[PDB]
Amino acid sequence: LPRCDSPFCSLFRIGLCGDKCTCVPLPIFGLCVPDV
Repeated sequence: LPRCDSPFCSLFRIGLCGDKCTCVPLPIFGLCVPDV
């Protein structure tokens, strides 16, 4: 599959990275993981 929706996101700002992948808990703007 193609790259995730967004490059990074915040622990609270999960909605941002919820189009193709899931937001990470890492408050350091971790890298979203591709949910297959």
